[PDB]
Amino acid sequence: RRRVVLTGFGVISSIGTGVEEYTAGLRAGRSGARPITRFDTEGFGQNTACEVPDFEPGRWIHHVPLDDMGRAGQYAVAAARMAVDDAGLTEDDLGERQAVITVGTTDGESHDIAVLLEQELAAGDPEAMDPVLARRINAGRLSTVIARELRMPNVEATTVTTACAAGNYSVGYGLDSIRSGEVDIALCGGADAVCRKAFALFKRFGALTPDVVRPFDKDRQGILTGEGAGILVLESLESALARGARIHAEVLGYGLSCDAAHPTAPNRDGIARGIRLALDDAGVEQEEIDFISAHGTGTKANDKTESAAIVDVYGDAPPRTVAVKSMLGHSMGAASALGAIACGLAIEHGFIPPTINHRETDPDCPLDVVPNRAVEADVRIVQNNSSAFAGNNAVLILGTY
Amino acid sequence: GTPVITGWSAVSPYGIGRAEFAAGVRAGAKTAVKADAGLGPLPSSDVCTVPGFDIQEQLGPRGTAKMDRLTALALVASDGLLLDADGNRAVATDELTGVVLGITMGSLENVTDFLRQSYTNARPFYVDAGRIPFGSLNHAAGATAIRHDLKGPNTTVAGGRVSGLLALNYARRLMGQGRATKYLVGSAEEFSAAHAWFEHTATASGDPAPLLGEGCGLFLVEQAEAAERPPLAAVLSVETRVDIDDDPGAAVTACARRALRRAGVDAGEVWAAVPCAAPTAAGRAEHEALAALVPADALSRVPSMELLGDTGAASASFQIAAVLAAAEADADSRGRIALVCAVDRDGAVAVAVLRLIG
Repeated sequence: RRRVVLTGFGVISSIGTGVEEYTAGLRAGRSGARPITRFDTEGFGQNTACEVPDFEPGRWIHHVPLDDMGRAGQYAVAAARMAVDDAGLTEDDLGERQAVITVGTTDGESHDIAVLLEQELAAGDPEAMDPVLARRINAGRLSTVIARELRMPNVEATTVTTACAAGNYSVGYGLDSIRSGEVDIALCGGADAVCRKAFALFKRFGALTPDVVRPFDKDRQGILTGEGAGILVLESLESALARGARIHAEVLGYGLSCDAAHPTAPNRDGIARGIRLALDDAGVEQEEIDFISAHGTGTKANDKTESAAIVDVYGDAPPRTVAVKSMLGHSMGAASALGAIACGLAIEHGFIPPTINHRETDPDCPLDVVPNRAVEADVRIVQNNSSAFAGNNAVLILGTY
Repeated sequence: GTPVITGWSAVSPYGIGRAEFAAGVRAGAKTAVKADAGLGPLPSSDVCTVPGFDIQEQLGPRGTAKMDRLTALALVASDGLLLDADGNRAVATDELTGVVLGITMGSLENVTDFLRQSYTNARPFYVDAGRIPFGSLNHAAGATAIRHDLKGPNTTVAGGRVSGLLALNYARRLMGQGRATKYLVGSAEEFSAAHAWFEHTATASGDPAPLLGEGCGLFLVEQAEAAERPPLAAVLSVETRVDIDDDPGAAVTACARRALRRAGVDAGEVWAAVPCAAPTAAGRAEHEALAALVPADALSRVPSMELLGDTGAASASFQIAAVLAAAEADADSRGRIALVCAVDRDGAVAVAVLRLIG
């Protein structure tokens, strides 16, 4: 069966833009938490999220007019340009090449949907709504604008809408697409943008922390909303070696499971099945996993249930289990993509990113979460977990090349 | 290992079920009705809604009071696909049965009702909390899995008019990698006031307020060698492009020529060709591209869908369903080629090539 490698990473995150800044943020245990600037927070009783602080779209986007995209599309396109540059691929290298472009999202341009609704409400008239926003709100656009920016017409542009697991589904679809032999390159990841919809949703669910995100902490109080984009360049090994690509890591396998249970609660059995399916697809045993990048949102329900699924599969000897969302907050569809890139960098650079804001591990999560500071480690094989509303689970296994 | 479609179902402006859909297509039935005053002001009073569709009447009293129409449309279609007319189990499923649904942007009714409550209630998270689960873009696909106990792969893809064909290709690839032995594949779009106003806003300056439809088409997909039922059609190819030069005619032509080449067939073999017939310049360009590429008799083989109105993400699924309904009605369809294509406003173009069997 065909080997698939990661040749390029593109990162727009609350802790760093670009591979070098993101690597430094992960190693340093940087927090992405800062005041919300995207929308009016009056009445929420809190105003912290993990926004991208200094986004300069002009620095990455050349061809697609900016008003053709909301912030989520701009993040996806900027990260895809950074990824192809990190892969040493030019627009000319990409042009002809049959490709899959797959972007995961939870909310897409839900900020623009809110702005359209403000226009209707202020006017009392739906005719006041801006056609420029209306034209860019559909999730399918997040994948097509990358093909437009990169001048790639021979593209399957699929936006995967599996909410908080979407990045891992996208990377997996790229793996399956290249393994099929039908393409030798896929641009895969996830993108979302901070918005009133996500902030209000998590607040009303009682899932927002009043202060900081403490995954697996005994006194954890929930999440901060985040945003950004991670785009990964997947290539057949044959194609990467033929053009002398630098390989960050190998994609070994993934697993998809559905809880078929509840529309918002996590499920121990569904998460455990996703993990086992991923290990089977990757052809690896539990004992070979150096650490797990947990979905690890810092809610009471998520971390208890995910720990129990991990303890279940790994038989009371789990590996180090860390929560990148401690640093990033919850970047929704992007979370698992930024997690996958963190895992690839951990493999390449021999370090485990920390679970920050950690005071005391929940006794019911008997895990080494690598609290507060990164450690150096011989990192060869890494599991990246994701779970979502509607019972959707996706687990990704990356290895050393 | 060619994927075969072994079953289908539809909830459409023709009514509930594949038999209603088949009859309406064959009849060229009109589906446009005056909108319920309950929907409130609309850009057009004419709509192509699913007739006699009440969520609680169809699905019962449990978890249905706050359910989005999109989810309800997918669940009723899933019953049509997996159950017979009396609720008996017609299709055996297991943990290797995948689900993939194509959408535009989920329930715009749910997200706009939520945000409207955010803007207008005493505090900006004082919303209907019971509607929150139904808002997720993947809710319809997840609800289908809860309903039929489908623990296997569960995926939702966007892409609007091409979403049914992106779903089909996604299923084809994951089946080829052994992630599933069977798949429920299709696409769905609800009618909503929010969707109708967003479409009116997005359409080219002074275009007429479009006639909008709704519904869900679903297919049962199996590997040819392992099929537990007679194949209705083999999926020979699904090819995609992005129209980066805003030339949808050229993008359709290039996509269809590649899909036919990958299928190993000449354009002259095409027996039925069904384009998405978007009520746009891109839709007319798609029609003219096909009218030059395939035999003229292929374009008139399948009655026009135009009286369903614009069915958004349901489009390509309804197009495949029309092809299967035509094939079933014509013994001469056996071993012939069908082509389905669609163009989405966001730039994606997709073409599927089927060998009809039956």
